[PDB]
Amino acid sequence: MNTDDILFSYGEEDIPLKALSFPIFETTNFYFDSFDEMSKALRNGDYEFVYKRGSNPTTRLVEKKLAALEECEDARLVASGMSAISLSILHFLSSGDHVVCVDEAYSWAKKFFNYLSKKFDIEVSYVPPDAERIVEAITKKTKLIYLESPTSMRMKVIDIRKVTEAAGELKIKTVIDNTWASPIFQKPKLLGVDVVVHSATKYISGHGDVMAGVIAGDVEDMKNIFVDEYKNIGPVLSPIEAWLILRGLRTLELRMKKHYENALVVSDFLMDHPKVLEVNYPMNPRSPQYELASSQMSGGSGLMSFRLKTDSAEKVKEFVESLRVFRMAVSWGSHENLVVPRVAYGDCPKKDVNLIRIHVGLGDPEKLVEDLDQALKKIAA
Amino acid sequence: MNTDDILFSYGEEDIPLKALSFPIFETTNFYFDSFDEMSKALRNGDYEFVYKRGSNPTTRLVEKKLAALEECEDARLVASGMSAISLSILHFLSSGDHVVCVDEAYSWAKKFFNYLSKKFDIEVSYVPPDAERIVEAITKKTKLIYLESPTSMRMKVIDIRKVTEAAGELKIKTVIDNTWASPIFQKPKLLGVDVVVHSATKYISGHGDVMAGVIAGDVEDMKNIFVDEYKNIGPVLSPIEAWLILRGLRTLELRMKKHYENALVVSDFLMDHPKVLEVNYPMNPRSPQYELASSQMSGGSGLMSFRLKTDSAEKVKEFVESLRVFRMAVSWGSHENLVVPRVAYGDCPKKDVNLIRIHVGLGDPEKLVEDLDQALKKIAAALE
Amino acid sequence: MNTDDILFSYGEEDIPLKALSFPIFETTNFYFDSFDEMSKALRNGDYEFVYKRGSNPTTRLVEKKLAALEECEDARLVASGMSAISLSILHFLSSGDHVVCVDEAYSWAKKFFNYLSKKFDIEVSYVPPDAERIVEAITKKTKLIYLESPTSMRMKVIDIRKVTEAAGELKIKTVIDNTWASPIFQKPKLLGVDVVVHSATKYISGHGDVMAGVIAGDVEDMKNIFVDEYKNIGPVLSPIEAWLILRGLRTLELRMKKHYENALVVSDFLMDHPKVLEVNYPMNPRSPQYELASSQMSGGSGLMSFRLKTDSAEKVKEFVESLRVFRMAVSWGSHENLVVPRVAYGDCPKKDVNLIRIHVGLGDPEKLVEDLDQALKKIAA
Amino acid sequence: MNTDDILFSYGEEDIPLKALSFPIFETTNFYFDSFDEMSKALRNGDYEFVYKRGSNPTTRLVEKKLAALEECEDARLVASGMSAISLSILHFLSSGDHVVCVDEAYSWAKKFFNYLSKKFDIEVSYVPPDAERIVEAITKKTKLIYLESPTSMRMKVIDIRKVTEAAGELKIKTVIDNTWASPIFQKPKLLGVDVVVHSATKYISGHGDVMAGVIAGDVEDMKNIFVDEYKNIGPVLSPIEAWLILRGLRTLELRMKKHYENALVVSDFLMDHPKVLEVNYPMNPRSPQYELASSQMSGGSGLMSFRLKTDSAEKVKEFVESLRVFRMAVSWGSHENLVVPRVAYGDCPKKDVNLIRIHVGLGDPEKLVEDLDQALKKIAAALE
Repeated sequence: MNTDDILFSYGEEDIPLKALSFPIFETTNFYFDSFDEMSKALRNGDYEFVYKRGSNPTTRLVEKKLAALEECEDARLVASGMSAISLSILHFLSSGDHVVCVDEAYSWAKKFFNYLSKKFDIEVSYVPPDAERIVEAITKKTKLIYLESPTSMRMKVIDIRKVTEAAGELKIKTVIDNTWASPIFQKPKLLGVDVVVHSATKYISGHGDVMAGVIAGDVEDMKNIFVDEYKNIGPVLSPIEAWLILRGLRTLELRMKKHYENALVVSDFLMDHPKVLEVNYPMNPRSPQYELASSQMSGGSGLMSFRLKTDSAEKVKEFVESLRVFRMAVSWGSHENLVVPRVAYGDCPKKDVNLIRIHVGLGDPEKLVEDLDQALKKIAA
Repeated sequence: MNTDDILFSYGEEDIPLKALSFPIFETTNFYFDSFDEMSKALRNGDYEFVYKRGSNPTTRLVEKKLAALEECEDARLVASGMSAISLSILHFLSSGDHVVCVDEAYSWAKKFFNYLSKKFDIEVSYVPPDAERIVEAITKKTKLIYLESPTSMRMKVIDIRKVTEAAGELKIKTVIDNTWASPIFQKPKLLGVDVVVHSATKYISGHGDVMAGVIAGDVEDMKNIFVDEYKNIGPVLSPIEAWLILRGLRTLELRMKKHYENALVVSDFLMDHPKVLEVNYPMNPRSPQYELASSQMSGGSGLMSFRLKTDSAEKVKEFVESLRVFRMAVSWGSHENLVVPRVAYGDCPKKDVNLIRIHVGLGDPEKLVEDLDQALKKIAAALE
Repeated sequence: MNTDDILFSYGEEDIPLKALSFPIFETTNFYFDSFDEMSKALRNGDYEFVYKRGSNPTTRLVEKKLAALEECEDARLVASGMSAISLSILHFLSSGDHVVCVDEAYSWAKKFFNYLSKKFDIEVSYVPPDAERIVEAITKKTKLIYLESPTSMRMKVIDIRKVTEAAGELKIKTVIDNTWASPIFQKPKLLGVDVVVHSATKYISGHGDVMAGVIAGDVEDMKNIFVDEYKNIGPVLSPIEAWLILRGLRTLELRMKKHYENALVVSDFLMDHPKVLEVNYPMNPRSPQYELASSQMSGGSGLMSFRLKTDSAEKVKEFVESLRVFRMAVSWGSHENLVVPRVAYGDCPKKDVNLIRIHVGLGDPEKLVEDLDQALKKIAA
Repeated sequence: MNTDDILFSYGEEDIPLKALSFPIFETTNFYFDSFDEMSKALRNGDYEFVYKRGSNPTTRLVEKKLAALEECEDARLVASGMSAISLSILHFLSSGDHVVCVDEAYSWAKKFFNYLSKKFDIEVSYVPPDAERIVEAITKKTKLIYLESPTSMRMKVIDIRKVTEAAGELKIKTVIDNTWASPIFQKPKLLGVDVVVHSATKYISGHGDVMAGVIAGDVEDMKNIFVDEYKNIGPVLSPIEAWLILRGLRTLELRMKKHYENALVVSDFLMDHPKVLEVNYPMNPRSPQYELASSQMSGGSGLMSFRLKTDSAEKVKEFVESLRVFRMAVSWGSHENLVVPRVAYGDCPKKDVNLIRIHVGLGDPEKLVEDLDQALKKIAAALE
């Protein structure tokens, strides 16, 4: 299906009372006119409709769109990206199982793996974002391989097909976090991944307000994630926030295109600047990763990082505090132009003392280039 | 603890821009003017403020009010009752542990325990809602006792102090689901429970719209639930819904008192009706459970159940389809007058074919009496 | 109909998709499956549904309830109490017309009358809240009599039936602002008033968040107010706020009863306190107005005023700033316990330098009594 | 004026609690710590903050952004476009005054003028959207000229500078409805208009949900509109909706550029189609109006109209009912692709039986081309 059909019409043929904006079904429950119908609702896995820890008319419309965008059979919205990640992981794991996890996965994904390994008999091997290392860490007990591409902070790309070929051969399940690219620029289901997750907090909502996660994949997986993890743990998204996602989704293609255009300008400037050591933005044609990246992605988002020429946390501090346009904050995926130096985090690797992450928003990239330029001028050569 | 102070003023002395309604902080993030402040935010457990999977100004006000109502040191709002239950359970259990769970706990609580039991090395003993049976099922590996009082569907009360006395002697943690009473009518922290959970979906929001859970307890437990389970699994409540809980809270005492008044009228009617076998409403003074109940609770809510004199599902269907005021729906805790016969559920015990749960709302209880009365007229007398 | 049927079930038999909470129809527009239907929508006065400056499914449910509560045939929700007042006034007036307006009407109602009289050929006589003075001010050109009872600030009651008898005889239209009592405690349509208005900002919403107004009356009046004033001026209420009113309405009877109970306690204390000259709360049995008030009202709300023994704005300031529970703010009608001394206003009459208005909320009235007591002790005898 | 600075940063330097999304101040009121401050609030025109029929922190941020986009000194958000129009009109008119109103103004604007004319001593001259006809209708009692460019339904452009040159010489005030272009593509303040109004219902919100109006202009006018009309008539916008306008504003430039690109494709197709008589889209370079239009506008929106070669309402019905992508609905300004034939309206001029208005949204314009194309195939060729 076309992106535009998905964003602007799919699922919207028949709306209650012929409203054109889908109504917000901010209800816990739904009444029944008959006992028989109520009994069906309380026996079947997914009756439409019975209860908010369950399907919701507003939320389902958005889920239907998101699934179609990821070319998955089904999707579910949940309260956060971490709900999507943690529930997906729980679905695929039991006592005695092993997981291979890329060691540049989002920090809280790794924290969750560590939490399960401390509390239960789950073994985790952390490996670099390198398909060969990933397949080398597979054991006879491996049930899950957890991917992210591009990775967190360092924006490294993995050869996904190489991993999923091996996984598929061995009946090992794969989960990928595709938040960085959005569905506009990468569709990992088509690269053979079983389940795709997003922090919809970032690009899918796009406005730095809603917190939400998406789990997408095949009917069998998603039916079981729904009736087991979702119903038992209950990370329900507010239908008001689902409606806000729908609203945000309308501009997703326009926004992603803008971020890509802007990120090319900013990454080009950073790559050529004498005070920047290196730039991590895999969809710039001059990137060392471009050939692999562009084999898997149709564009890149606004998120990138780069390294200063220093190992001094103090020089990094000088730099970031000198920025007048980029704002110091976490999160990303909106109009906001954001900066975070990795050295701010307690668990920052020593190697990444010099690593700065920026998010390029929806405005005039020359303003961002000038901000970076003036700040770079203020640190010593 | 003063209820009105908590509902109407606690935490509200200083509000951004001197607004009287607390603003809705519907933001993912918060900016920093200083690298040093940002570093503190990204190293410390709970910086105010940095990120939505984190503390939020709107949500934290409501949390502080809820903790104070429960006379607990701290509380967190989460996306549903099941989030409050599941995260609390996970906080207290690891591989090799045992749990005692009352077998009339809310269905999804039991489903979660069974999920854990199937997936990990967690063993669960299910016991009747009887303090003695609960304590008897303790083993040397028991790390959690999971309570609910009154219980789901049957509204059975448990001697909570008898359980917590035993648990505390053995360093076993307790969790209780206090949704039924609300914090107005029961405060199990004062009965020795470690962690109190609610489905704020029900009475605390009170308007059949928001879905939310509450976890409340001591500083140590709550700090760890926050930094471990909440940040890892992320069942974050929308600040918009937090604000709607705040709005609903303002009438919580008024609503709870009205439900209790109404429930007395309805339960009295059912108790005296020839075609009703029995009524499960433990805060009616004629209830067999009243002495124990009234030692732990200062009132009762609108939720009750009763049995018809029958073993026929079809007769229960006849009765429920005859009602014109009560509406067939799940959930409860609002103005809505709701009915669900337990036999509608696939996993209904055989014994509970005749069990009907009703929720008495905020209106004229005589309308509910008349509705029940006209429905009871249309079913046949039981065979003798 | 019973209050409880109105609050809890009227209009809620059939809700889209069987939700029990009425969905929020936050839509500008509605699609049509046929040209014929669209043509009807664009020809008829009130098609269900076509456009948000028009009927809305969410808003209409709340309007239906409000009308039934006021025992009026129809009602409309608008953006503020002043929208309800100003549109009602415009409906009844044209060039060359005269109005009698009670001179203790809400200040902005009087400002609006003054605005019309400056800009257009509208003459206004302001009179005390006294039915005899009101009927004495009627001229052959009088088209409207504007009432409020109890009045603003001074909480005076008018004999409404005496006014409406005379008005009805002369084909003069009446509008009353019934915000003070709420529909729970007074239903002026039953006392013969043509159109009833409320600031739903106050008790009807009840939570100090929504701003909204209600216009209620007969079909003929309301049909014309809708198609003329409402459509031309457009003070549309957000359906999100309508839904919040519906939510608030659920507790309206519980809240009004509580406010009345509390106000009796506080008014009794004020009446007996040696530093209070007089108390304006007409539904206290010891009030000089009680016989008339209780002939028209079934109870009283939380709003009252009282006078200190002083003509010093400074002593009033001392008093109000000494209160630690009552908060200095305008508005009223919620849980909030609020105080405003009339002398704070620029246009405060000299006579009212000593007049304090308080709103008694939903809590323990002894806390309010103790606050007043301690503050009263701190001013000189 | 820098568009991106306005959309993305202006006014957002300091936000309560350092939130990055501005909080929703859904409050009626604000408390005071001091009697003196409360007295200032209740005497002054515009205290920050005191009451919702008043300034609001959320709404004021959006207002300041909108004023800056229009290059006006101040702006106020109100409950609908018609509130912005009606209050602006009332501000400039009193008993005995005359107004010149373009006769292709939005229908409800004309209805309001007629309402005023019927009720009070206000006289109105309706004129074609032609600067010369407008200026010719000026009288010694004219106090207001009411403009809209492009006009409703027919998308006619007016030489605004010719009108404002005349008005300014005679101390006559001008109001213009700039909804069609949005502030991205036309800024009539720079063309000499006194007060600019929008239905933010349409492009400024841009998502077919919020209803809102904007009034923008100089300090003097806006201060008086605020303290007189706005506080007296009270068409207050919900802060929740203000926040949704803020959210919609972030993509305003992206959306407007896309509508323009799409509208060029669709208008080019219609212009070259044998069964279309004419196309009203003044920012297509082949439009007869393009030279005047492009002197005042930097782009065009998605709204256009065109005529079929027919005088038959039934043929227009045939065509519109044949469309499968465009949806029959009023309003415009979002992603929605909408159609309304003017003959659907009861008051449609006879000349406009063949006039069809379409709104081109944010998708693939070729889908719209194909839909129009397949519909045009199914109507008969015009008689010759």
